[PDB]
Amino acid sequence: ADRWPLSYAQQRLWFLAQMGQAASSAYHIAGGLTLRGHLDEGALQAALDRIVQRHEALRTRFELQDGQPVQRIDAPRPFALFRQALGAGEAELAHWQQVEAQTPFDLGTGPLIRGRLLKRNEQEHVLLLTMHHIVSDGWSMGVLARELGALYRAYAEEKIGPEIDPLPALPLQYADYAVWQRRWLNGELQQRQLAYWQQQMAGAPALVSLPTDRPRPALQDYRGEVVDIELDAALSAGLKRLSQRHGTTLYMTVLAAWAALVARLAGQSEVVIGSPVANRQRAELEGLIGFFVNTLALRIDLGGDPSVAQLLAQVRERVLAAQSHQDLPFEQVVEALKPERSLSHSPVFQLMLSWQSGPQPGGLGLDALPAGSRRSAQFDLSLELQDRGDGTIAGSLTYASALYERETVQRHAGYLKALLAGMAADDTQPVQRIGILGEAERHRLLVEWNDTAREHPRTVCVHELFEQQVERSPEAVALVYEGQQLSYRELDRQANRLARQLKALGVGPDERVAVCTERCLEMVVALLAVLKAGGAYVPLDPGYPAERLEYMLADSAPKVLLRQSGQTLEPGAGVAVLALDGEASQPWQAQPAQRLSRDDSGVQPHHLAYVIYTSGSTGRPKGVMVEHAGVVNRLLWMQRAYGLQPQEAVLQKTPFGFDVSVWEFFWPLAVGARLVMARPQGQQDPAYLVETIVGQDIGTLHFVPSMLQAFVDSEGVQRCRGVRRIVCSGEALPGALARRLRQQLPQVELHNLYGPTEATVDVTAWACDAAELPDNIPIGRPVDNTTMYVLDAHGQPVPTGVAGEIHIGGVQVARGYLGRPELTRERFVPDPYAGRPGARLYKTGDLGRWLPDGTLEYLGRNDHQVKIRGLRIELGEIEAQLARQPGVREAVVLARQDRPGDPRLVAYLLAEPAAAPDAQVLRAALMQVLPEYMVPAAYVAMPAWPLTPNGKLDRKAL
Ligand SMILES: [Cl-]
Ligand SMILES: [Cl-]
Ligand SMILES: [Cl-]
Ligand SMILES: [Cl-]
Ligand SMILES: [Cl-]
Ligand SMILES: [Cl-]
Repeated sequence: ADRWPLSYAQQRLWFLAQMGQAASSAYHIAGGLTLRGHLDEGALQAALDRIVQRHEALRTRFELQDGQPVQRIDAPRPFALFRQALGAGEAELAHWQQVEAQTPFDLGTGPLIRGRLLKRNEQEHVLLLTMHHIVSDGWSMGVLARELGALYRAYAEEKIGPEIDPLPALPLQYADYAVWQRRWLNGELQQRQLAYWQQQMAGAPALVSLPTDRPRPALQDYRGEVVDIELDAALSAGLKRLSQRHGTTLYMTVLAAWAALVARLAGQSEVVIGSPVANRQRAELEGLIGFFVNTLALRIDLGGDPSVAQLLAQVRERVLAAQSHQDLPFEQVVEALKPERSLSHSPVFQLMLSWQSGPQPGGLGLDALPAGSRRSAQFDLSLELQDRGDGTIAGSLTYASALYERETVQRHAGYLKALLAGMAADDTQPVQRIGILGEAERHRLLVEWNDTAREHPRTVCVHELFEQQVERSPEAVALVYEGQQLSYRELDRQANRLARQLKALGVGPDERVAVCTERCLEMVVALLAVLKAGGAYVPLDPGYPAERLEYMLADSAPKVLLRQSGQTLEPGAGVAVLALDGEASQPWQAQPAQRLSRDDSGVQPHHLAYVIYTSGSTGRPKGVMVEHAGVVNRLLWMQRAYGLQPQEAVLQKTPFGFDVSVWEFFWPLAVGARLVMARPQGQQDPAYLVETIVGQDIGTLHFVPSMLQAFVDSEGVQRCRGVRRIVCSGEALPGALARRLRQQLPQVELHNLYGPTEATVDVTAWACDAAELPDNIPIGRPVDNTTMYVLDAHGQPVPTGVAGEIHIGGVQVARGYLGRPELTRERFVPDPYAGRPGARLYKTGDLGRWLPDGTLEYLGRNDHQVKIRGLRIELGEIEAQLARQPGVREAVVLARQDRPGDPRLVAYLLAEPAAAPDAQVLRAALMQVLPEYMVPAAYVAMPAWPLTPNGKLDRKAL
C-alpha cells in the first residue's frame, strides 16, 4: 500500500474537483491520430498495454488519507480501448472528439486515460486518446504519440513479442518528481524565486487596455472563437535569420513583436504576455507522462522607444530570466503579487503566447489530427504558433467573443504580420515606427474620411461676405440691440465711416486694432470697420481685470484702440485712442459713408482677420493670429451645412473674446439674417434668456455644455418653441444632457462642434440625429477643406480605435502665435499628408480616436490623463453612472493626486430638491456597476457648479 504525495499542480486540480469546478474541457488533454493503412489490432493493443505498464501515472488513483489527498498507484492492466464504427464526414468525426473532451473522469477509481478506435474503412481508422490533466499535459500527448508509434512499429512490423518492452526504461516516475517538489517548496529555493517574481512584476500593469469592440463584462465570458494565421516562406525565413543573428528563438522574436504591437494599440508602455513552459529542465523528465507544465508572466517594456535589436535583446534576457525561475508555481506568483484577482479578467496577464515543435518527421501512416473548432477563451487573446516542416510558421489566434469581433482580430493578425516583416527587414529602426496598417485601412483613415474638398471662393475676405450681402438685402434688418435697429445698408455706412478714420491712421494689412467694449451696436460696427480698413480686430472684454487688458493691449502692439465711452482702459504711447460711441466719436461719424476701394485697403485673404488671445491656463495668454481665408471657409461651411434663412435671427450671447462669437457675428451677416445683440452679461436677469428668445424669435443659439444644462433647467425652457438649431462647443457634451434637450424642445436640431482657437473656430461637427444617443457624444467628421489625423509619438496614423494625438490640417490652421515663433514652430508642424507646398499641421494636444463609423471621439487632453493600475480611466463613465443614481442631478469626478502615486477619486454632486444623497448608498450601488478602482473615495454635495467667464465648468474651483 504505497501512497505518494501530490504535486502542487495536482493538489490544485483535486481541490477544484472537490468543489465541482474542474468540470471544464480545459482540464482534459485530448488528442487524435488518423491511421491510413491496414491495422494490426493485436499490436496496437500491445502498444497501449505497454504504455500504461511503463508510466505509473496512467495507473494512478486519488483518495484521502488523514484528511489530505494521496497518490495511489495500481498494478498494470489492459487498456480500455472502445471499438466502434465511423461514417465519413467532417461533422461525424467532430462529434466523437467533442464527447472525448466533454466526458468527465473518475478521480477516485479511474481510469484516467481512455481512447476510441473509430473504424472508417478496412484500411483507415481514427484513434482518439484522452487523459485527465492531473496526470498529463500538452508535452505528454507528444510523448504518448511518439511512444505509441514506436511500440506499434516494433510489435507489428518487427514482430517483437508483447512480453518484453522494446523502449528504454524510465529513469524515474512522476511520484518521484512530486516528492522532490514537496521538499523543494519548503526550502530556500522557493523563497528565492518568489522573491524574484515580486521584484520583477512590481509595478506592472495589472490589466491590459486593448481597445475592444464591446466593454468587458463583470463576469468573464469564457466563450471564444478562432482566427487562423500563417506566415509565408519569405517571412518565416526572414524571421529565422533575424532570430539567428540576435541569439533569440522564434518564440522570443514573436514575443517581442506582439508585445510591441499591443503597446501601440493599448496605449501602454509595458505589456505582460503569459506563456506556458514545460517544467522539464532535468533531462530525465523529458520522457515522462505527467502534470509538469507551468505558466510564466513575461513583462516587456517599450517606454524607451527601442530599436528592433534593442527590443530583441530585452526579450532575450527577460525570457531566460523567467525560464531560470520556472520551478515556482504560477498560482503562488499571483498570490505573492499585489493586484487583486478579478472576476472580469485573468490575473497578471490577459494575453498568452505559446509555441510548440512541428510534426514528427513507414507501413502504417500515423498522421496527426487537428484540434476541434471550439476553443475555450481562457484569456482575451491567445496566440499559439508552431514551426511546420514545409518551411512556414502557422498557428491560431483565439479571441474572446465577448470582447472582439472577428473583423477586429483579422486586423490584429495583419498588424502582427506586417510588424514582423519590418523587424526582419531592418533591425536598426525603432520598432514602434514600423508600418502596420494595411493599404485599405491606411487609405480609409487618411483619404476617405478626409474627403472634405469644396470649391469655395478663395479670393474673398470676411468683410466682403458682408459687403456682398448688403447689395442683395439692403433694407433688411441686420442688428438689434435693445429695441434699436440697423439695416444692412445703415450698418455698412457706419462701418465705412469708421473704416476711413482707421485708414486715416496707420491701420492696414496685418495691423492690429484693439476693440474694448461691451455688447452694443458699436461692437459690430467696430469689427466690420477694422476688417474693411484692412486690419485684424483684437477683442478686449472689459469684464476681465485691467491687468489682463493692459497685457493683451501691449502684446498685440496695435495702431488704434477703439474704446467705448465709460471705459478707463488707456494704452501706451505711439498708438492712438479713438472713441467708439459718445460725443468723442464725432470725428469718425462725420466721415463720408462711401465704401473704401479694394485697392486702397490692399487687404488679402492671406492677411490677418483677428487676433484672439487664449485664457492663459498654462502660462501667459498667447495671441492666436487667424487669417481671412480661414474664417471665410469656416463661415461658408456653416451656411452650407445648416442653411440660415434671411428671416431668422441669431443671438450674440457668447463673449466676443471667445472665438465662438466669430460665427455668431459674421454667419448671419454673410447670409441675410438678423443679429440680436444680447444685453451685457452683468445686466441680465435669470429669466432674461428665456424671454429674449421668444421676444425676438431667435432661430440659432449657441451653448457650452455646462451653460446648456442651466438653460434646460431654467424656468420656462419649453416656451422656446421657435428655436431651430442649438450648437455646442468648448466642453464635452454628455449624452444625458442631449437626451434631456430632446424631450424639452423636440423641434430643435442639436449639433456638436469641436475646434481649438488655433484652428480658426471649429473643424469637426456631429449632428445629434440618431434615435439612440451614446453617453460619449462624438465630435464628428471634419468640415470643408480641413483634414484630421490621429497620430502616435512618431507622427504616424494609429489604427482605428487606437488613441493618439489629434492633428488638424487644412485652410483653417492659424498663422501661429503672435510674437512667439518658437512655440509656433513646435505646434504648427509641416503637413506631409497634404501634398501641397508649405501646408502646415496643428498639434492640438487633445487625445482622440477614430470610430469604426468614420467619426472622431474626444478623449481629453494629454496632461489631464488619469491612470489607475497603469490603466487609463475615462472619468466621464463614472460621472454618468453617478447621475443615474436616485437623489443625484449632476456629477463631476476629479483625480486628486495626493502623495501616493495612485490618485484619490473625489466625486462632486448636485443634489435633487428631494433630499441630499448618502455616501454609503452611492458607494454600494456603484460598487456593483463599476470596478473597485473606479468607485470614488469621497462624495461631496454642492448647490451649483462654479463657472469660467466663457461659461465652462471651472474644475480648478472644485
Ligand atoms: Cl523593478
Ligand atoms: Cl511564474
Ligand atoms: Cl481593412
Ligand atoms: Cl475652445
Ligand atoms: Cl458635468
Ligand atoms: Cl483630497
